[PDB]
Amino acid sequence: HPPVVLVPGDLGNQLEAKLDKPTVVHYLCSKKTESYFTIWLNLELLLPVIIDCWIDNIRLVYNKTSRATQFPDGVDVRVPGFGKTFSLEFLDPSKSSVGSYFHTMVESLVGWGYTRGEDVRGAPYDWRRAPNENGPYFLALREMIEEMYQLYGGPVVLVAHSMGNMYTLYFLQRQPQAWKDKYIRAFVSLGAPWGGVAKTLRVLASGDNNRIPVIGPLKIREQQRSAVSTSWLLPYNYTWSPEKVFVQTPTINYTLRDYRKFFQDIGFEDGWLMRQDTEGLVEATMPPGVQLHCLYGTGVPTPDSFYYESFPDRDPKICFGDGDGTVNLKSALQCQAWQSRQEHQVLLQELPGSEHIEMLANATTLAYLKRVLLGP
Ligand SMILES: *[P@@](=O)(CCCCCCCCCCC=C)OC(C)C
Ligand SMILES: *[C@@H]1O[C@H](CO)[C@@H](O)[C@H](O)[C@H]1NC(C)=O
Ligand SMILES: *[C@@H]1O[C@H](CO)[C@@H](O)[C@H](O)[C@H]1NC(C)=O
Ligand SMILES: *[C@@H]1O[C@H](CO)[C@@H](O)[C@H](O)[C@H]1NC(C)=O
Ligand SMILES: *[C@@H]1O[C@H](CO)[C@@H](O)[C@H](O)[C@H]1NC(C)=O
Repeated sequence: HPPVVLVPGDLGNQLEAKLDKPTVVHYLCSKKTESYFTIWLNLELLLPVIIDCWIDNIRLVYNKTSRATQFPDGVDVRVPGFGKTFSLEFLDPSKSSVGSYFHTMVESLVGWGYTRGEDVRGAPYDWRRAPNENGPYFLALREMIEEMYQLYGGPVVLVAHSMGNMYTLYFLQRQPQAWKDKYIRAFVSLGAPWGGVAKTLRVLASGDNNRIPVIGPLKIREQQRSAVSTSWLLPYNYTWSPEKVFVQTPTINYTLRDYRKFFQDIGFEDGWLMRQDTEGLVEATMPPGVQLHCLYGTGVPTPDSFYYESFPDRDPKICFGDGDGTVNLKSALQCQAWQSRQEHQVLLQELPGSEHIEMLANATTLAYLKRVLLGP
């Protein structure tokens, strides 16, 4: 069986922080830690009041001079478990089911004879950033793929979920064809937001507390806007009509050609700078140049557009289209476009009734991956 590298999505691996902060926003926030603690995922940090401590640690500071993000004064954030699976199997190191992400899939892989940290390895990254600020990650990923090729005697299967598919495409677009033909067996693409997702507009405008209803959407908006990855996943014109309205208000519409106005009108000009930094990273048309299995959920209501009676500090009414509840179905068109642009096979696989996250623990998804890895 071929070696496997797992690439997670946004929020898709643990992050750890170490503190030596000059000040804090509440007295009950820790100023200083002697070692790293888990900043994602730890539910006790997301309770009312305490979450102000968390936001102040996990937010990125955008520097207009350097056109780059930095951690707040006296904060370090690191990615544990690179080359291992623990940090993307469980987002919560207490291993509560709430943080269960790749765990079911890795249990299946190990059942099929894989070994954690050996011929199955994770490629976790700082998912708050876009690829322009994860250079070292891609060098480490190249080196790990080469090492696994050398140890286990064969090219590797990349398995990516959600935004991990965009990270993986960015990586493959920048490796020579000869390198990919040697080192990459296949790319199994799970719930890939090719061309971005509509849901980013609402996150940036009014915030999204859907998975944390005790906290105010305007409070979590501060953190969600600070993540470059959010602006990176705004809809692109290679998937969506430039005339498609994502946000309607009483006085103005916003299509994907209106992002500069959008960022001005929501009071977040840094987001426009982030979109300029990141919009060109993934080449619109250029396929990965490897055997590609495009698995996408359908039949789950998926936010498509937003109507705001009051903008931007109130929840909108939501208009839904087809998809997996997160990734719009239109994202799958991109796979179809690649059939005619690369010699390697592009196989499309609809997962009807498969929700974005549940598809990672779903018997039909795992049965598909098993056929790819162990053969007929
Ligand atoms: P995927 O990687 C793609 C879905 C993109 C939706 C972006 C919204 C941002 C959420 C909070 C922002 C804070 C960092 O999806 C994962 C698996 C959920
Ligand atoms: C912003 O970036 C530049 C270059 O790294 C530097 O002059 C400055 O220290 C940074 N600003 C802040 C507030 O950290
Ligand atoms: C498509 O989007 C890119 C930037 O993301 C833009 O530069 C380009 O002009 C657009 N092309 C159109 C609308 O024809
Ligand atoms: C936005 O366009 C919609 C249809 O796309 C239209 O009904 C509405 O009048 C427009 N809004 C504004 C403020 O022009
Ligand atoms: C698992 O995915 C399949 C394939 O689309 C789907 O039919 C089924 O509803 C899913 N199971 C669950 C529990 O969601």
